[PDB]
Amino acid sequence: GIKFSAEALRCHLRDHVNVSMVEVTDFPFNTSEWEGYLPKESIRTKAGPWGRCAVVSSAGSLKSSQLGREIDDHDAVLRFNGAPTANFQQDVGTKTTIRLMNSQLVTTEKRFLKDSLYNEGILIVWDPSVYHSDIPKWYQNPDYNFFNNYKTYRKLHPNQPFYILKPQMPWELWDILQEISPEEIQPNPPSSGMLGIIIMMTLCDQVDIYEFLPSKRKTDVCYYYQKFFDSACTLLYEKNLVKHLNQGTDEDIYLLGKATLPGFRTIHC
Repeated sequence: GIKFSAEALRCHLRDHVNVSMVEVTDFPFNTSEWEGYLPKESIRTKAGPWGRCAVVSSAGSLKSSQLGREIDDHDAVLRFNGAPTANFQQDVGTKTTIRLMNSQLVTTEKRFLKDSLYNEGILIVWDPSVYHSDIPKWYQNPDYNFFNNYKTYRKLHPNQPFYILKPQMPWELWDILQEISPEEIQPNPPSSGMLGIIIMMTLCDQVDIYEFLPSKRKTDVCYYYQKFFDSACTLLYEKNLVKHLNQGTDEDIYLLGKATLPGFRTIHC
């Protein structure tokens, strides 16, 4: 079991996980090849600070949840990868403030450069790095080399903020997951969902998280927008961390798939 209190764990996450994006001053993003591409204004100036926020998983258990009104009743909503709102608004809501994407999508999903769903809100892309690599080392061999499509998208949509997560952040979070669940942790980086939760805890006073802890609608359908099973649909310690930090009721998990986590601005350390 987790050895820290919820209060101590939030302080540990606040102090040990640096939620920051690559900046124009980080070599090699200050080379001529990168001139003008990265946002010059920090995400913290464009995103909040906010009072109440939602993180919406892409889970199949959002189908028929009718959570759309509950989700939209927030200052900001974070979604993942290519999760759509069109044709699903009654279940997942209408607005998208931040969209966190893995580098596999930006690199290999041709619809990223075509589909209008990406053009709303603030985009963040992240790429798994070697553990304890710095930015210049990671740059030399990204997991998925998304840089060309990043640049192409930036040119198509120059006024949409589009950030790159620093490579160190997922492994800083992994370190805390290991500290509290050492016998079970796997050497994969944290899920995008877990990263999105910590991102919103940095920008918001309260984070409502929908269908990360599964409700009564739990299902082996991977995505609420899935039409059938294919190669896209063939971890306990992340869910346990979120449960440990949850300030909401057990009924809200079962009925709404809803956890409620306080943001870092509001905690005392």
